[PDB]
Amino acid sequence: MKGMRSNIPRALNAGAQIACVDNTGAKVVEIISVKKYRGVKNRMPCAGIGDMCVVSVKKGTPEMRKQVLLAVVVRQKQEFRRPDGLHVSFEDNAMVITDEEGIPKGTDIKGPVAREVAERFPKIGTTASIIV
Amino acid sequence: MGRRKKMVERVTTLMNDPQRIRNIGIVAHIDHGKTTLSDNLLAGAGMISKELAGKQLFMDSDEEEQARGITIDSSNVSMVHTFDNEDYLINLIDTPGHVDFGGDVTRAMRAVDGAVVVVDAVEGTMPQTETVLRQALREHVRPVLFVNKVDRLINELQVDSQEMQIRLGKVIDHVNKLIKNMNPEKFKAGWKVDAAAGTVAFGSALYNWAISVPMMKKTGVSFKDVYDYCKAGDMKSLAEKCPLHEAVLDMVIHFLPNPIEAQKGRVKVIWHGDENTEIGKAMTHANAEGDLAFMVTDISVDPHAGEVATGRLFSGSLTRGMEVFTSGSARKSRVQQVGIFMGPERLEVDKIPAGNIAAVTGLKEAIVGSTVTTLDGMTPFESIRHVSEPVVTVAVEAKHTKDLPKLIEVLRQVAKEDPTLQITLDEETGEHLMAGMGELHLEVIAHRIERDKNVEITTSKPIVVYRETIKKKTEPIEGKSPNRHNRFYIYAEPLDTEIVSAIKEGEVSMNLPELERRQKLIDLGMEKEEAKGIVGIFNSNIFIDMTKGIQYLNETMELVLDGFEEVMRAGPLTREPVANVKCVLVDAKLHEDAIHRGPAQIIPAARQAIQAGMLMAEDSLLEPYQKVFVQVPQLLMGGATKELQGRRGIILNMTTEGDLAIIEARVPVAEMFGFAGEIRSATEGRAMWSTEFGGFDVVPSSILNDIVGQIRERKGLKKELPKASDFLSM
Amino acid sequence: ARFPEAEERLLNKKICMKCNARNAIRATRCRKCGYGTLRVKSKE
Amino acid sequence: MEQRKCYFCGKMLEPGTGKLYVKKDGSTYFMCSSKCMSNFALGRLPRRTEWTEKGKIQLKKA
Amino acid sequence: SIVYAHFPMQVKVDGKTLIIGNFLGEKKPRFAKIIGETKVKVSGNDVTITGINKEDVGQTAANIEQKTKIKRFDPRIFQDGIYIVQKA
Amino acid sequence: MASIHRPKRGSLAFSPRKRAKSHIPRFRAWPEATGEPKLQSFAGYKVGMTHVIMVDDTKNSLTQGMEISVPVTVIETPAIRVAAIRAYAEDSTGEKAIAEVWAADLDPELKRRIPIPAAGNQAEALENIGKLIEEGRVSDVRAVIYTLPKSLTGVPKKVPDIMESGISARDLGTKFEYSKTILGTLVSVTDVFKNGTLVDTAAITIGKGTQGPVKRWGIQLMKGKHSRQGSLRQVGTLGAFNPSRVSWRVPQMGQMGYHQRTEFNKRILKIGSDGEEVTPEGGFINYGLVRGDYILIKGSVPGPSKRLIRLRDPIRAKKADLGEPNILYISRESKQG
Repeated sequence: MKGMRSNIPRALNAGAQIACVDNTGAKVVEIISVKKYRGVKNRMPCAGIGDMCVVSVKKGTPEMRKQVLLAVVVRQKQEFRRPDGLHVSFEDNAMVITDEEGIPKGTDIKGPVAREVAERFPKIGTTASIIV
Repeated sequence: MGRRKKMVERVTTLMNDPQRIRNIGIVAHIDHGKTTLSDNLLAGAGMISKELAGKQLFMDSDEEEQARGITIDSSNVSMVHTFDNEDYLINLIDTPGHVDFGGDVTRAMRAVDGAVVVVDAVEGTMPQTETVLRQALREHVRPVLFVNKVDRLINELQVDSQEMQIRLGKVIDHVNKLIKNMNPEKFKAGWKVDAAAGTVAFGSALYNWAISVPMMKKTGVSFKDVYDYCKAGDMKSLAEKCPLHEAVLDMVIHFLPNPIEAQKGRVKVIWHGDENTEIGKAMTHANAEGDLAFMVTDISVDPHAGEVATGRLFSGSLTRGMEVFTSGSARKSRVQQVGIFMGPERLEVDKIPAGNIAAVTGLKEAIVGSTVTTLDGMTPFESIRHVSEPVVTVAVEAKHTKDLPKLIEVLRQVAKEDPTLQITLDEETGEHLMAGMGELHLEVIAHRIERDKNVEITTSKPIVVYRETIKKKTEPIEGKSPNRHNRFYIYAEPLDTEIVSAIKEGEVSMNLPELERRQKLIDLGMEKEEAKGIVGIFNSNIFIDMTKGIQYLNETMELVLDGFEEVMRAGPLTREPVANVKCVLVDAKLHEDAIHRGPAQIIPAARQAIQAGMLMAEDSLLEPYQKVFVQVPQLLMGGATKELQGRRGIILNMTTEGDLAIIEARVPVAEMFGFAGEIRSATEGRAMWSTEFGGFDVVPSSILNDIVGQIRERKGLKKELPKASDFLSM
Repeated sequence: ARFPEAEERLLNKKICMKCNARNAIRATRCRKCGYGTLRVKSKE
Repeated sequence: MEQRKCYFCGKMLEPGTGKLYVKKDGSTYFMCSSKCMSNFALGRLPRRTEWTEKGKIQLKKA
Repeated sequence: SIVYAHFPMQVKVDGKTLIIGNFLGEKKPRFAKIIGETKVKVSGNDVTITGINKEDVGQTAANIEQKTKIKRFDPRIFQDGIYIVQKA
Repeated sequence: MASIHRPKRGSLAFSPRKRAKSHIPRFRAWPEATGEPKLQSFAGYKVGMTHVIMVDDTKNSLTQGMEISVPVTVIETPAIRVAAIRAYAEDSTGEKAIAEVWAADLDPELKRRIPIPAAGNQAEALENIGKLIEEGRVSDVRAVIYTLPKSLTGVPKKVPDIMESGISARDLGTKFEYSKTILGTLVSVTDVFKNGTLVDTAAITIGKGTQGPVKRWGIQLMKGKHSRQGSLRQVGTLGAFNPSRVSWRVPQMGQMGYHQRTEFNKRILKIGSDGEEVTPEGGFINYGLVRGDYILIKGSVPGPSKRLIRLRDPIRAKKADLGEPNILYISRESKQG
């Protein structure tokens, strides 16, 4: 994918139940695997901001639940550094449902998104109300 | 008076200016920015205020077309170019340059008088190119070649000036060969082309430079020089003094025939009516006359605008408030938006006599391919119907249980994309009965699915569905009640073919004057009494109430009707939909009170009887046919035909014109599978088939047993069926 | 198009039917393995 | 070079250091140090904390 | 001979090597090594290779022909390259 | 058995991992001469790390042109003295030292390292070397140099460090002439390296003493139930049954750190003369303040503070002429804060 300007620690590993913050009907999704991630022996799949993960909808509507979907993490509590040396951290972790190409299934994103994801996937930025 | 602000003014009166009017099209291949040079003809060339012109590829009425190197559908506009100090109205009606586009391409060409050529450098007369030259030849739409972006040959491949344009001199020669071989007579009749004589241009649409001997000379930058300038790298500065638009326009005015000339041309061949009425005369010999002789080319729309059904004013005049019929019925609607496709849209107006375009709105019930005219349209161009449905579908599955959710959106949505895909989307096991009637239809959507959304699903084999029907007049069968209190003596019999066609068209409507309908029925043939007793119709089957005396019956009609309907949904023989079957209630015997007249007693009786009736009436089955318009190369006929005939295909027309043998044969869908497959070997890899729902005919009696057998198991039904007596269990 | 002088060098050789090695047009035997049957390279 | 002020102590963020903290409602706060971040997360207020500039302002209000 | 279908080969001599630019649209030119005192002349659409050593002339021609090899596609469709029409 | 594979724990490219035999890194290779004569190496002492705000001038980078915070290592680099010229003869058995000429006057504190060579034969030694070069007995020439750490205050030592450096020249005669010019002089780091250029840094790494295989090689710990059965930080197996021996490739405890390491392509971001520009408030912790001329090396460097760091012109540099960095801000805030 296109490189991000910031250095992102892959903070969320497989099994994490993240709140889903769009209007698709998925409330909580559990990370199953990370796309484009090859691991090593004994290492759980890891994801930071800007990564696309295969997720399972654990809470939400009956249509969303039990579905294998693609999501992009837009907020992470683990601090990441911008190129100019400033460290950024969010109050929670948050993801949004997308396709393979990066288009969000939802139409509006409640909460701030990271500028890194906003630039890597421009449609997430337009869908989000504010980009931090 | 901001550009188009002036145009508007001139245009409103320009309408009745055929002399300068220039309704034309553009035909060639794709991936040659053909629809993009046409974007720049007027929108690109700022025919409106520059900010509001071609900035965001808005020119074409069908905005979505954008640019892929060729027309997408049949969008429309206008451009008032000046040539030798005169503002000619070059209504750009760029014609779709493809092959699949068919019965609609006909009228999408009738909208113009000349389709124009565009072939990028050493691309040549591609298979498609020649295909659209063939289609062009039909609608007498004279062309002019526009060899786009020769840059390839130039800068990239560097073929010396002379050579460079000699390759095109030959290409021109091939366009002449096209207009010779194909239709030899056509040639001399203006259709001839030539760079020298001026009826051929060239130039990069993406770089907007362009020339042609006339242009060449006038500008003083001969093609040789232009080569030198391109090669050098200044194609943009070249464009400046050789405006891509200009050339094209110049030719449309001068060389490219002004509408008037071949105003007739098209009609006769394209029109299937009397080309000698007021309307006919006007449309042919460039005149207005013809009581609002508009032609619904493509039923369109626009947000808070009107049903902008396109139709260049090939004859007549426009005004706001004209009760206009249609080529389907007599709707009669206020025609408020008699405007002209102008700027990057369709400038709505009123006063538009014959000459330019004539997209009328105010409607909401016609068909893409109608010919809406105030005049009582006896035989309008594509006088056609539309009553049809796919009958051989498949069972879209899911290679991965993870794509199911997605698949769900994919398929439920697809309706939007195409409503001809009646996606019978079951819900339990989910064997999604994705519409279809033939192999074409099958793959048609195949890709769509795996491209407009992309899913990991698959398909099964053709669902060989049909329409159950009978063939023999039976003898009154009594349908008793569960509680053995009531009774109904109903008889069944074949539905007359004339009647069949009648209701297949739909004219025979329930919401219709009795007296009136009655006459129609008698007309067809059904005797007076029987024809008057008709209560209801389902699908293409009629229930006749030819009884007299039974008290409290019409208060039961509901029930009995429904009973009938039910049977009509599910055959008594193959459990398949029933069509073209006439049922007639002779007698009855209902219980006095209402207690013993509930649905639970009525409905069975009716069902029972109707069904049994069918059984006894030598119930067979119908089968859809699909007219195979197959444009095999003229020469090729032996093999071409042999194929069809062998696949039990009742041969129809051979259509031998110039170098094109279009052998239709309304090939029974039964054996209408792998047409292209066979073709590639039968005709040494040379044939262009295309199919269309030929209609429901009788499945060959000989193979009935087999057919039924199959159907029975395919659905999962007992080998034998309740033979008469048993289903009629007294 | 297809150029004869390019075709002479590209498509005008024999192929061993056991190891697929190219051999001369006149060769009756594979040079790599000595197989006695060689087919012309399939140019269609 | 963006000049940033610590939300808690009111000190200028020295370039190449410091943190930005974002709440769910989009509210952004610059923190000069882990000390300021911890005191903000404890619910303590700068105006009540004496070593910060807001605490100093509150005290000098009298 | 020099033959191509769509991309015009830019063939020249830069000393003891032959530069073959735009070979099948490539942005990186091919390099063919010259052997001995072998004189290579690009006389338009053809190449003449004169020398005093048959070994050197044959190896120079072989170097050209192998540098102009299409090592990926079907040879029955893709035939671009420089081919010997006459051996030493 | 169907086995799960993993890359081997640690690198066998640095075996045996023993203590370096000296506290000074020795260069085994010298790069190609590509211009005017000059020394190919310098030597300074690591002070510590800070960070700068600079405009990204790196061509093709995504953040090029914008403000970026870059960590830098400060290396205090007093002028080195060119003590001697040594000539090397190449034969089948390799290079041998054939001649050496010491400078006539040398610093008195050199006696802490060696008994001082007298002011004896320098003219005739140089003419002997010239005769050897003319007759072809000399394969190349190197300059023996030494540092003068007495001028520093964060480095407690006054005994100089001595090391050989290559000379970069197009020909052996040019090398000899340049060495004669520079012999006995005091060379500044600007006479060896220029700002914005790439270099290779060699140093003795931080010593950690004796370390277990977990820290030394990065082997996994015992996991789950095995974590508390008595072998937690301890290798699972020393070998198979056969061969009947422990391989040298099995990760084991031993000396960790205090090895020679070379880092490649460290960019010089600033050549400074006044240490007040870089010294923070309160000084560098356990070091003090910079007083002489210094160098800023982009990124990290092997070795702790006060370790001798050898800089040499790059031997595997990829990028061409990089340019002069635009340092917009050097952080002098307290490192102890």
